Amino acid sequence: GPHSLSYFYTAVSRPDRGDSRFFIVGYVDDTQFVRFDSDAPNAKMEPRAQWIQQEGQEYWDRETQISKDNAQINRVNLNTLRGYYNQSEAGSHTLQRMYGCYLGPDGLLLRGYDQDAYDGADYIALNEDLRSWTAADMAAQISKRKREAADEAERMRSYLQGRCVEWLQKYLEMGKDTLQRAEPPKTHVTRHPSSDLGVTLRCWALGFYPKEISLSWQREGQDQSQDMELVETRPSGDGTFQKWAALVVPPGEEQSYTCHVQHEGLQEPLTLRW
Amino acid sequence: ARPPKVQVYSRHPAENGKPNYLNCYVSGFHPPQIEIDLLKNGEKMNAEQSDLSFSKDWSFYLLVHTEFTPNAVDQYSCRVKHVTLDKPKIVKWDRD
Amino acid sequence: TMYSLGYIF
Repeated sequence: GPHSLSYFYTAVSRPDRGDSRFFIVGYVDDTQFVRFDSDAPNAKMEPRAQWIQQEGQEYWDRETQISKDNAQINRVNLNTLRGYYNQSEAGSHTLQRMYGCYLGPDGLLLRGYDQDAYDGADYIALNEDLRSWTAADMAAQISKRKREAADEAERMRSYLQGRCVEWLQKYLEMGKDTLQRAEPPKTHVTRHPSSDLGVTLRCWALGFYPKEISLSWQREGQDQSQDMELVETRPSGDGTFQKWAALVVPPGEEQSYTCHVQHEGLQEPLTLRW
Repeated sequence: ARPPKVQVYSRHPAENGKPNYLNCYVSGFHPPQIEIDLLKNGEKMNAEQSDLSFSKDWSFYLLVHTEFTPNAVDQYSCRVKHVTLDKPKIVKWDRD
Repeated sequence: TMYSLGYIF
């Protein structure tokens, strides 16, 4: 799939203290490369990838500044929205934003995006053409009118089309060894026989870099996905992922089943049996 | 309001007496306030927690992890407290 | 690098 640079903002109101807490994480594809946390003492934007550590104080001074400004503005956004919903000061609330650019095949923007959510409900999205907003309710209509009066949809469109893509291309270069190399899954089958219930065959894939993978089980030249248990792809915590698929088969039939693995880091689709 | 799904697993396949990493992957939850305990033999361990991030559906995920050396006696598990759960979710760890 | 311009609620 095409490369992506994405930023994820979370604000939480803290009414015990009458203040807020603010997080950002930056991603290129499935690699976190920066964070910020407004509760950190002398809070700054910190690298979370080796290949970004090299950036000078000039880079960190700008991101840290944006982060602090956003921590301040996002405090009052939470107050604003609480007013729009005529809500108590009792409760905690969350305001999320995400935005980013995909890198098209002719080195231009392919699909830029930008969206917000109050208490996990869609509030506003920038439209596909990036020249207009869609608002989910009466409160969101207030925010949308202000953004329209401020011509902010063209500011986002210029950013997504300009800086976002450009810095995606720079990051992809800086981290090409990790970011552009596909690690194929290390795979095996495990067998767990039971009292009197059938044998469980588990097909493991571990240490693959791009998150996207397909596991399936087949018997004699027919798919079996129908009754197979498939866990959600999970981080290994070293930047790779893992996944397994399991099914129960009659005692003695274990070699009648093959696991099929599809991942973009393999030369050919792969076939496993216990 | 959305409940977390919880997965508990090692980074590499477990060999006894071999240094490894114990993961508790907690996902799909809203709101973000959550308690995630890696327990050894019932007692909380000092487990490092990943930065708060979220998926395209707005749901939050976190990876809690810590070094560990598997063996035949230690029982490990992951405990999760969330407003969406009436009593804590515990998932036992088991080379699966 | 991040967006630095207005995002009004």
